[PDB]
Amino acid sequence: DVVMTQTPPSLPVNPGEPASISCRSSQSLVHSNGYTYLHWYLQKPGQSPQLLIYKVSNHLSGVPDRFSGSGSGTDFTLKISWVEAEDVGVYFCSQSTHVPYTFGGGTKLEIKRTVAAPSVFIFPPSDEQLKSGTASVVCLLNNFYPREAKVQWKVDNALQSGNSQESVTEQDSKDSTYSLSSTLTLSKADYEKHKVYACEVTHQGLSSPVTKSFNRGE
Amino acid sequence: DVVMTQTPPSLPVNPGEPASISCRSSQSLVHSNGYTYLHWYLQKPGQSPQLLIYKVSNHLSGVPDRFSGSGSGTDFTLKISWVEAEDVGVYFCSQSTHVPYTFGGGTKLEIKRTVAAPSVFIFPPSDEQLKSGTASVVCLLNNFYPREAKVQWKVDNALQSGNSQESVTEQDSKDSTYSLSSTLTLSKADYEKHKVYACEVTHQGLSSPVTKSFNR
Amino acid sequence: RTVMVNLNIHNSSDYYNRSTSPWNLHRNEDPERYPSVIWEAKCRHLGCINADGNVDYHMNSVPIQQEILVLRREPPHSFRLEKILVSVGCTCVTP
Amino acid sequence: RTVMVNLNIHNSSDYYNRSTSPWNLHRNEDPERYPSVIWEAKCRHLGCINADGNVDYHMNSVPIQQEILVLRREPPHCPNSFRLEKILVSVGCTCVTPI
Amino acid sequence: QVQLVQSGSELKKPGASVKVSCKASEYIFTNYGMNWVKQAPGQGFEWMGWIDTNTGEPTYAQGFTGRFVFSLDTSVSTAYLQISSLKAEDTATYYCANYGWGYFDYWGQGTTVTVSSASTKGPSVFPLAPSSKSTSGGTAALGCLVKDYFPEPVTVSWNSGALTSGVHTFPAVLQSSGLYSLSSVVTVPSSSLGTQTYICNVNHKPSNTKVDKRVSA
Amino acid sequence: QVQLVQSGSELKKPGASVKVSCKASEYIFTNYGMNWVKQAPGQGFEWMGWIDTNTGEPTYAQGFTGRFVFSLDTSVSTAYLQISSLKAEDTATYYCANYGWGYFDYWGQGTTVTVSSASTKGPSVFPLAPSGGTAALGCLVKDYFPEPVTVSWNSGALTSGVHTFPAVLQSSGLYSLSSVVTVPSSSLGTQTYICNVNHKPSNTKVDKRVSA
Repeated sequence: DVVMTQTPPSLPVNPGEPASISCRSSQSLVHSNGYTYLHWYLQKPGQSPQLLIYKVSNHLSGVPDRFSGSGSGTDFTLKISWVEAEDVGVYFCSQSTHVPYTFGGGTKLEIKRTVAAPSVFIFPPSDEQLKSGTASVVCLLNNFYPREAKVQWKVDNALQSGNSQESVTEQDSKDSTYSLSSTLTLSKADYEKHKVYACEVTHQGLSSPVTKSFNRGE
Repeated sequence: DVVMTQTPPSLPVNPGEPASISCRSSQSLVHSNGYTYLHWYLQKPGQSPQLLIYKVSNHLSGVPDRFSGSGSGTDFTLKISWVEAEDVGVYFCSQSTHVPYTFGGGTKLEIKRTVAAPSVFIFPPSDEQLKSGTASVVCLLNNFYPREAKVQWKVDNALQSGNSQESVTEQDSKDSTYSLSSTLTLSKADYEKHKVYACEVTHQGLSSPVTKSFNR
Repeated sequence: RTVMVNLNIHNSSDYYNRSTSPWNLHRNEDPERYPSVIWEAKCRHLGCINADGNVDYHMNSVPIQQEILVLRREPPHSFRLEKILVSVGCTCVTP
Repeated sequence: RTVMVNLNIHNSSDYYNRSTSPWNLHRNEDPERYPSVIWEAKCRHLGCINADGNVDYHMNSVPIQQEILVLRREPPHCPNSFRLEKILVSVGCTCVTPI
Repeated sequence: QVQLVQSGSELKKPGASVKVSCKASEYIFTNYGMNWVKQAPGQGFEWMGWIDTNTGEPTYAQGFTGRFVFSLDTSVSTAYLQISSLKAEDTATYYCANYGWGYFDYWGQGTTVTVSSASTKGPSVFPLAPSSKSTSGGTAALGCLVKDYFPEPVTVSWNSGALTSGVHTFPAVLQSSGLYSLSSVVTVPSSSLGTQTYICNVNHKPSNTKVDKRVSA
Repeated sequence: QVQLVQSGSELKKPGASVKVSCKASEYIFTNYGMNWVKQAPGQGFEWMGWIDTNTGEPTYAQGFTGRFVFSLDTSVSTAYLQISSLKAEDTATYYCANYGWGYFDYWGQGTTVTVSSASTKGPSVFPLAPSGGTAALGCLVKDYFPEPVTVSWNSGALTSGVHTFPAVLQSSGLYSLSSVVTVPSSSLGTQTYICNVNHKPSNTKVDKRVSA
């Protein structure tokens, strides 16, 4: 299989500024018939993928000229000469010169914003949930930019591994921020065996990591 | 060869009256593919031949329905209904089911007209031509119908043969009439050797043959 | 089901006689088809010619067939693209 | 020269491996042509297999080639538009005597 | 103008079969046919292969030679994908896309196949009670843990839709249990934690469960 | 609306060769190419055969296997009929006709090939002078080769009642025709009638006035 190295994986763009996405192939996409079957597609949030450029630079009627395709052999670029807020989504290339047909990893076009540090909250488990033999500690990172953030859980100072899961919201329609929750799931038995639960957050908006912590039963 | 027996050879038609032409094949024109490649073509006076009907009854985008093709196997017929003046020409069939492709002898469509007798005129040879040593006596039959007409030359009451030729015009586009010129060609001597030159015409419109003549 | 097509097309040997599986060309003419004449092939013998030039009923002449695209004149009441299987020649095979 | 064509083109053999003149099938793929993939025959040997099952080189594998009709997207910018073209293609190989 | 509409979401036990449909609005003339693409969660498009819309011939790709059948019912302009002996690695979103003349032009919206041995369970809803150390006049956080439900989805709302501003409802995560868990949180003025009642309205249609839990300071 | 425009009239001596042309206004897509038809004088159409406008391959009817070559130059959309060892039987009008999908669709105007030992001779013009009612007068054009001769009256201002006859080939192997006009008798006294004969093959131009 011909591998498509598409870059970058995430592309934050101030609205009205340009965007350039690259797809490099592990070998020439020049067909023996002389053409190059390198195509660009976009999947806008909640929508079916759509074609923008085919055979390197060909636009389908309705694709504005702001979307431009360029390249030869193994190096290819999609330029968006100005980005509107509705251009957000995953751009990805396809080569179909070679079988099997393959696909770039994708580039997620998002809206750039000023760095915002998360406000961080820790939630101990409810009395209700404890009567059930299960204990879940939630850590919330609210309204932060950019998305890159690390949450580490510590129980009586012991770094925790494998007992945590987390999801992130899609970029907010109003303030262009991400939010994140991590859950530490422990057995009522293991939870009562320790006192100190701490959530440590690392984001570029913070000069140092912030820790939010609690003592069981307070 | 597949023979195409087309009839009649000539077809005079009163304008607004119908015309019917028939084509006969010496064997079926049914191709193995199921179709019948029998077509009708018209050559209008002084023009390239043109297609009217193909595959027995199929029409060209311009041909009006007044032109109809019918038939099967070895028997076929083209019918022209409201014969106009634009219709004058030679209609002919082609079969191309079989190789070689073959063609009917043709039917000449002419306009029918009330019989009109010919106006007969006789021309003696010019003094100019006589000096040359040959002598030509021309008889004209102008505006007559039908076409069939007979001119008999008679020097000194003596009939003639092999020495005269005749040509006939095409039907006039206006009066639907023919015209004919007969040329009696003699020797300057044989000419001045006789007095009486007469041109006698027999036509359907003549109660009796009419004769024009001169002396000297 | 219709498509626009420019009908301006963009572009011998005696194998039939010299083959261990020789063959003859039968004329297929359809005045309503492009191609009008297709020369199909029929394996002359059920078996193949050996080294000496005699026939071996263990080796067998079989026809090489291929689907080809053809145009047929659309009846008055222009053309239609269709596929026909045709024999282009015979080869010699063993069971 | 642009006519309209209606499309009615909507709808195994080991001879290649059992022939005295056997062949292998090569993929002729032109994403701009209909048909897109034409499997062409490449004669495996310059000669032909003998009864003993060896290649007798005083006989010749030759390819039976037929000229076929194909559609190619044209102009390439326009879809639902095509041009008719003739291509030569190998369909299989037979065994022949030389001279 | 050409639109490819795929079938709806599918939930299945390991060992079962799914047949996904892809109906096109019009007839398409392609030198190829309908192609199928698989996307597992947080994963690339992987090409499964294609079926000639003219011959019916299916071409499958290395990944997908076994339990996958492409087929056509040309009478309805529809294409079908069938997967048999469904394993978990088959949990993914499958897309139908038309390839013709060198490229994909039109794509379906995708169909999601979820393979699970789990059984319908309504969620336990627990309060994420707001910190007693909330800053005076500053901002406080409170929410709902919606835990141990199957399958997706749940809706969450606050004070019956009268609290929309400040709310984050997070994507659900699948626990090793095979059951899902999610969180809904609201950032509210700390001054209000005493004068305003906060109730999360969670609904799990699959289980006809509706729970209205109150989060108390 | 395609038009097949054939070449032009040809005069040739026995033993010679002629190549006739048939150029098309535009390209014709056909399963079968152009066909050729011979029409001897006073006789019917006889099919000579055809050439594939796709392969260039000709096919000759049993009549026409020896001295007959069909050829084609697609560049200028033209087809060609060549005849060698021209004989008398070959004197005829030859027509080009496109054939496709089982029939002939378009025909050329035809080309007349005349085979003759004869030579060019300018024509002699004599008055066919006249003498109530209607009168006739004319011009006898005699001893000319080859065709054609154009006759006009009062320099083309008298077309009404003119009959110019097809010509006759006299044993001399030369041609003679007559042109007559019908005029009112009372007229001869005033109107002056002059026939205009032209034989460009001989650059001969004669204006003869017919006097009572």
